[PDB]
Amino acid sequence: YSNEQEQVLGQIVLANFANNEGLASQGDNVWAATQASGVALLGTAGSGNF
Amino acid sequence: YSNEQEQVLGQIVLANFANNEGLASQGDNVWAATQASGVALLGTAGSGNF
Amino acid sequence: KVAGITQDFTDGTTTNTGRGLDVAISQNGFFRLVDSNGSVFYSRNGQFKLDENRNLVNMQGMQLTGYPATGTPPTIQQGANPAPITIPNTLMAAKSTTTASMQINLNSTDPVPSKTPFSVSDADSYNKKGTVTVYDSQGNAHDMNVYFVKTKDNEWAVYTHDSSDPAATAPTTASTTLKFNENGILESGGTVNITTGTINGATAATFSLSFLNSMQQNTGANNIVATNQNGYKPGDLVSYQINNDGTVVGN
Repeated sequence: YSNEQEQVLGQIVLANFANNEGLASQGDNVWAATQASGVALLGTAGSGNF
Repeated sequence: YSNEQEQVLGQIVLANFANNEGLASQGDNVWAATQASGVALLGTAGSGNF
Repeated sequence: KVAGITQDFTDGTTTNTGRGLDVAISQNGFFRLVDSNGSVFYSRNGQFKLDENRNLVNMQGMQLTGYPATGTPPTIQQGANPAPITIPNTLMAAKSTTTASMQINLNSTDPVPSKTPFSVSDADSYNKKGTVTVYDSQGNAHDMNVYFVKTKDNEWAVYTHDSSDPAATAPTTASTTLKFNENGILESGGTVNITTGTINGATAATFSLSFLNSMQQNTGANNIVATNQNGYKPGDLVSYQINNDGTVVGN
């Protein structure tokens, strides 16, 4: 912006599952978390396995 | 520079593999070291096999 | 007439797949599976996937078994019972340097008479400044600075110095000495147990630094041609891979 800078608005969160592979297909291109998938692990792009 | 000289800033390091040939293709034109490639050997331009 | 049903186990084909742990098998052999109720079964069902429990299963749903791994790095107990194969997503602990190697090639005609002081800076007092990175008990990196000082033909004085910590005071004493024969072959001073220095309570490991097969020869520049840091830092499970020998490994 006009005040001569960049500011952080937010950080997109990425999710990995134990199995990715196991997700329940929905909508448009939407997946629901499942027991098969396990619980999603959150992180950021370029961190861990994201 | 203005003080009438040349000074060393650094030395670019070059890497050779056992196999060069075996590297894992990535990004833009980036390769990852692999077991097939073996471990990179470091050196300078005009030295050894660099 | 009466009938007797049989099944002919000829090999199939292999099918250019690439998702999951699509492990095919040639010739004879069955995968050993275990049903959750403690029952052993056999199958050629090459389709395997990791479930939410970090277990390899088919679909079906039965557990793929194999030999357990133990030690650090893990080793395969072939004589052990066919345990269920699991793949944890938890971290590789750092492993202190235990030993280290350092293959050195020195120019036979490179003396140091210009100076005698050290303090990791008096260039004239040495011929080679090499640094080996080592790990302490928390994996904290340390700077094993090594100085090679030609005192004479076939005798080089060695000074050591951990520049990653304040504890590494001016390395003005001959940590060791190397002896070579007339052919430039390292005859003595093979290895020295050298401290790593310390950080955040992590102990100063110490490790056996070997100069095995180092040589003093007419040609070349004082150099380092392969060195090894026997240990690790922390690790995160990037990927899964299966070798054709049935080993399951973590990258």
